Parts: sequence; structure tokens; C-alpha cells
Amino acid sequence: MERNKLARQIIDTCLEMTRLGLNQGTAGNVSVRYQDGMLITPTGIPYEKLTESHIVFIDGNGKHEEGKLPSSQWRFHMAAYQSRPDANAVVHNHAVHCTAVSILNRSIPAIHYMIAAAGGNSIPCAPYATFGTRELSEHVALALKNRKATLLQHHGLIACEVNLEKALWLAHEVEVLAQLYLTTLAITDPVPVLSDEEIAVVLEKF
Amino acid sequence: MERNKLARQIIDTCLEMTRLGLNQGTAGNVSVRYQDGMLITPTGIPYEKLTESHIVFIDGNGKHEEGKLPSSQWRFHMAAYQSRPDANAVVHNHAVHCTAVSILNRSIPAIHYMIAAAGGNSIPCAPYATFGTRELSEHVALALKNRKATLLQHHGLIACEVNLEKALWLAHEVEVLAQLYLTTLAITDPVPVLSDEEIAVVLEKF
Amino acid sequence: MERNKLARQIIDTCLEMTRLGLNQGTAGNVSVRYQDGMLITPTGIPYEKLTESHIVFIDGNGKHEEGKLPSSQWRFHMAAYQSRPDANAVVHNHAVHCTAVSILNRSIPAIHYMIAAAGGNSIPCAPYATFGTRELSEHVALALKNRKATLLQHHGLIACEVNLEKALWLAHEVEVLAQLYLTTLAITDPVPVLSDEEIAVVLEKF
Amino acid sequence: MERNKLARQIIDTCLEMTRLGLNQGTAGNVSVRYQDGMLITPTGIPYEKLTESHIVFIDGNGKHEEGKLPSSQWRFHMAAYQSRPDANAVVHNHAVHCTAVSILNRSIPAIHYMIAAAGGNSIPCAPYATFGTRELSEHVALALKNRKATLLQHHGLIACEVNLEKALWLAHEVEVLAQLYLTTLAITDPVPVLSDEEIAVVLEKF
Ligand SMILES: [Zn+2]
Ligand SMILES: [Zn+2]
Ligand SMILES: [Zn+2]
Ligand SMILES: [Zn+2]
Repeated sequence: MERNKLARQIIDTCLEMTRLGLNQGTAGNVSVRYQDGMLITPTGIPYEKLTESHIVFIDGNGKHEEGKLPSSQWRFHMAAYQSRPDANAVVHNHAVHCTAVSILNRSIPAIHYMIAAAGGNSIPCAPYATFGTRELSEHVALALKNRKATLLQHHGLIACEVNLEKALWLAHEVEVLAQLYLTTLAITDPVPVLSDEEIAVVLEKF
Repeated sequence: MERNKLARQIIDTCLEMTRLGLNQGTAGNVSVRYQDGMLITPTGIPYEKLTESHIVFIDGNGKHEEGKLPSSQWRFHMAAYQSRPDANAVVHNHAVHCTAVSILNRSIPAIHYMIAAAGGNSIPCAPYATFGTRELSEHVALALKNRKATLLQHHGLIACEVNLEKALWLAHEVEVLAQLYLTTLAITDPVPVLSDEEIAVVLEKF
Repeated sequence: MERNKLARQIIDTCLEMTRLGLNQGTAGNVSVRYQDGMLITPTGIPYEKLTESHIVFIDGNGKHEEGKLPSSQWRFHMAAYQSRPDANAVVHNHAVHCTAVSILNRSIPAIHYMIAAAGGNSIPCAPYATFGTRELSEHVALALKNRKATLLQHHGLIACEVNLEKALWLAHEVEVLAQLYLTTLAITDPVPVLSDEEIAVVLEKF
Repeated sequence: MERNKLARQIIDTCLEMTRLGLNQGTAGNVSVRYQDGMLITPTGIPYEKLTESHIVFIDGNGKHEEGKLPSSQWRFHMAAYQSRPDANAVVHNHAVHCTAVSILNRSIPAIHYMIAAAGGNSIPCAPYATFGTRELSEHVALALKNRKATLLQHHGLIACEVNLEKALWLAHEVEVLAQLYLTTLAITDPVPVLSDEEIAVVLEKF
């Protein structure tokens, strides 16, 4: 749990994200909680050229390491960390099904019991704000108060968890739920969902 | 047909399942009939870290090997084995098209002649029950009385056959039929199907 | 252009077909014109275990080599060869989009100028008949009189050309046209098409 | 920035295009600005057999190197270069989602903020004309006056940028926007879009 070990795992997560077909447009950024701030992917540099020394450290004040440019979305990574003290890793991407649901400005309801992996009976959709602004950060902070993942309207997805492996797994599961939702919504609306009682049982079971 | 040979084939089936794009969310579990019970994948451990000694033996009583945790869905694997004496292998996954049809709570009708590979003119959909419960097991046992594969409402798919190779092949074919069904259902409802007479001819031919 | 060279190319075409995502369910079969009949893939044997000596020779009478089982669909390969003297290779598969259009029992109209690669302004759909019957063969023979590719209702696709490389390429293009057609049909029906005049110009240009 | 270095990058872009799933039907062609004209992919030769010496030089007059056949679509590559002096590379393909939107004859509106990567609030659709004609070239030239990418009705996509890496990236992003658009259009029409004000802010921000 030295910086370089953590930097490699961020890079592995970027590669795995592309392998899984979640990083379309090379839009993602990945971060981990570190010291008083976080380690995050840099802006510009394509994922396949990424090396350990490219990873940027941003402190609690928002001051980033000299000579390195953090992702343009670093601020809502910091907002997730402040809003969810238990989160140690954050994954952001523009997975197509998630982003399509975020264009409809819909929450994903409990169409499958795995919806409870994000903490409740839904995956919310935070209202649009211009990328990189404080206003976007506030909407994300509010949406993550009681959920580990959120859609961002007209934009994409943020998922947070205790480590990169779970954060990536969660992100992937939300993309499956989004695809399931869009496929059934094209047939019938509304889509059959599981009741709050049933989801309370599953949550207790998890 | 020693335990280790069977354990390797289970692991190969998990890998092949992911290769085929049926194991989305890393939700599957695979088992084979063995001695008085079965060998099944363990809970927790990601598929790529899976080794022969991770595979768990569960006897006829439901007692599992000391120090190993069987999949959380072991019970409906045991229900399939008791309901279908001819089954020697069972594959479960959350393939997206199958799961989407299971959310509509629909059976897949005879939209293609390959529907007869599961034993009749349809692929049923068993009613939802909380994962891991006896009630889920009963619905699965009933649905598999005269079919080798079934959807599970709000959940996924179970397919069983005489060996892992056929069980995987069947699972894959049901996922193709599910995709075919959802694609045509978005255009027209109902979907044209083949008649019972035609399917009786194909069954006789198989 | 010895038998073994031709047998390798058939096997390569099976692999390439799977690479392209056209061979879903391991449903395809591939043949080439040879001597007085054809060389075709065998029934049963999965594609990845396929070796040169597995390829079966079937003569003009329909008598196949001793000790080898030709694909269960050999008859409509022979029907294509008799109907289209210019065809030297035939590819059959159950590509999902093609098969979904074949379930609607629709012809694919001229939604794109590449429709002319199959010889006219459409890709027809031959009426269903039980697999392996003479009746299926007659429908295929009629549909291929003035087209190099046809859908088969409730079944899949047949594409024929001057060599395996073009036959595979054609099969792939029809699968793209099928996907294009289904995607736009879910939005609007009918789908805008190019006129007969325009297609006559493109045909002249090819 | 010798010819051979540029020829390798064209070939790498063809391979990458196929990797990304944008080159379906082996329909693409790629060019770069060079000397008084351009280097472009040849007609006929499949991408995987492509070697540096296959790449064709076409001058400003349209005269191509002796003994080599340029892509059949070279003319609208030349039209892009004359219309957009800043473009140094041009990518053309028949990506399925783009082509499906081009069959509807629709422009893609601002359903996502990444729409501004092509220069405005939309991705236009140029009216159909027979491939390889001067009339097709004029429509492309007009559509690219204030956009870096355009759909071509009943045909596919053209994307242009300052280098091959950005041109490919742009092409890929337009394919994601096309898929997003088609997925949401099947659910609701019209699709929610971002306002002109919002897009002006994002453009200023880029
Ligand atoms: Zn983003
Ligand atoms: Zn399950
Ligand atoms: Zn077939
Ligand atoms: Zn083209």
C-alpha cells in the first residue's frame, strides 16, 4: 500500500474497464483515497501509454502535484470522498447503457435483486451541471449520500466502493442493470419491479 | 473422471462462459454430479483466480466440505439434480437477454426450431423467490420437470444437461433465443411462432 | 487446389465466422464445390477440434464418404450448387440479426446501397420447411435463382459466392444489413429505402 | 513524417478501427494530407494483408500513382481536405449505429455534451448521392464547413481531424453518440437534449 502499488492498480483498472467494454470514448477516470487526498488518472494521456509516474496526487485542499495535470473531473472524485467516508476508490466512465438511461433522466428501479449492491432499491440520476464545476460536485455529493453509485444526467456514471476491485465490479453491474432496464423499457413501460419488502429482505441477506 | 479432472472442467466452463459473454457481473456458478452429491464453484473467489482445490464437494445431505464455502446458490443446483436424474451438469448465469426476458416474466415461445433442444416448445420462466431459499428451489424443480432449461424471474437462467459441454452449449442457445425474442418483440407482438405440429416433427427428428 | 488446401480454408472460414460473431450456437456449416460434388463440414464435431481429415466429400448423387457424417444440412448446400452454377462456396449460419429478420418473415429492402452485393434490391426470405428436407432445398433453390444470399424463415442465412473469402464477406454484410434494418424498424416503419433507379445505377457501377 | 511512417499509421488506424468494431463489412478507408495531395488506402486489398507499399499517393489534380488503385471513395477525401484546411487526416467507415442514423436521414442533436467535439450542437447528415460522384463530394464539402464529422445518408460516416489519432477518436465518439441516440429514440421521441446555451459553455470550455 505504497504509492506505486496503488498507481499500478489504477492503471490495471483502466485496462480492465476497457476490456469489459465500459470505457467507450476513453472517457473514464479512476482514483483512490491516499494520505490526505487521492491518487487519480491524468488528463490527456491515453490509457495504454499510462505509466505509474503519470498518476497524480491531489491533496485535501485541491492542490495537485507540480507538472502533472489531473483528470478534468477530479472535483467530483473529491466530492465522493467527502460524502462517503467509507469509499476508498472511485470509478467514472461513460458506459453506453448507463449514459443512455442518464439521457432519459430516469432512476433505475428494482428490476433485478442485484440493484441492492448499490445500497437501496434504485440507482439515482443526478441532475446535469457543466463538467468540472462546483455545482456538478454538489449534485454528486447529494446523490451518493445513501447510494454507492449514481448516473449523471447527459453524462455517464460514478461508482464508489471499498477497493478498486469492488468499485469496478459495481460499475459493471450498474451497466448490466442499465442495459436490462433499456431492453425491457422498449417493450413495456412501466417495467415490472420487485417490491420494497423484497428488496429489504435481500439487503438484510447481503 | 477423478475429482481433479472434473474440477478443471468446471473451471474451464467458467472461463468459456465469460468468453461467450454469458457471465456478466461474475454471477455464474457451475456444478457437476459426483458421488453422492456434487462438485460446485465456491462463493466469493473471482473466476480467474480459481484453482482445482477451490471447488467444493457437497454431499446428498447438503453438508459441504470443511473450510470451503460453496456458491450461495448451491440449493437449486441440488434441486435440479433431484428433479432430473439424467442431468450430470448444471450451469447458472445472469446472461443479459435471458434475464431481460425473465424480468418481463414471459416464457420464450417457439420462434425458432432450436427451441426443441430444451425438450419442448418453450423455455419457461419460474416465479421469483428470494435467492438461496427452499421456495426458489421448489419453483426450479417444478420448471425442470419437462424442460432442460428455465428462466428465473427477476434473476437469470439455469440450464442442465448430460455433461458440461452440452450444458454450456444449451445455456448459450437459450441466450440466443432470448435475444431473438426480445429483438422481434420490440417490432411486433405477438411474435410469429412455429406450430406444435412442426415442433413435434423437429423433436422426433432430434 | 488439392483437397487438403480446400479443407484448411473451410476450417479457417469456420474460425473466422466465429471471430466475426456470426456463428452463435455453433450452428454453421461451410462447403466448397469439388470435383463432381462438394467438400463440407461434418456433423457433431465442434469447430475448434476440426481437422482436415474431418471434412467430408459428398458426390453428385448425394453419396458421402464412408465413415464420416456430413452436416445435417448438406442437401441445401447441394441445392445451392445446382441452382447457381457460378457459386463455388456456400456459407450457412444462424447470425442473430439475420435470423431475427427471418422470424418476422420479411425480405430486407434497399435501406443501404450495399444491398446490391447480393445481386438486386433485396435479400429475400425463403418460406420455412423442416431442416434437412427436400422441401427446404426447393425453397432455397428458388430464392437463390437471382440472389446470392437468402434468409430462411425461422432458421438463419445462406450466402454463396465465387470463393470462401467472398462468401464469408457477403454473409457478414447481410448480417450488417439485417442489424441496420432491425434497428431502424424499431424506430419507424416503413424504413426509408433507396429507389430502384438508384440501385440500378449502383449495380451498373459494381 | 516521411511517407513510410505515415503509411504505417494509416495501416495501424485500419487495424484499430476493426479492433474498436467500427469497420464492419471492411468498408473503411483512411487518408492523410501529404505534400500536394494525400496518402490513402488502396481499393480491393483486405486490411490484414495491407503493407506500406500498398498505400497510394494521389496529387492535387487527382492523378494517382501508376500501378496502384486508390480507394473507390478517394474523391470525398479530397473534398474534405479542400473544405477544411485544418484537417490533416480523414477516416471513413460504415459503423452500424452511425449508418442506421444515416438511414433515418436524421442529424444527431445534443443528447450528450461530447457532441461539441465535432464543433457545434449536432452531427449533420448529408443527403445521399451515388458513391464516388462529384455530387457526393459537394454534399460532404458543405456538411464539413462547420463540423468535423458528418453522416452520409444511406451510407456511413466521415470524420476529420488534425491527426489520425484524433480523427479515429472522433469517429469512435460519433459512433457512441449514434448508439446513444438510437437507444433513447426507441423509448421516447423526441429525445431530451442540452440547450444551445449549455453547449456554448461547453465549447468555450473545450
Ligand atoms: Zn465524464
Ligand atoms: Zn444467480
Ligand atoms: Zn441451420
Ligand atoms: Zn463508404
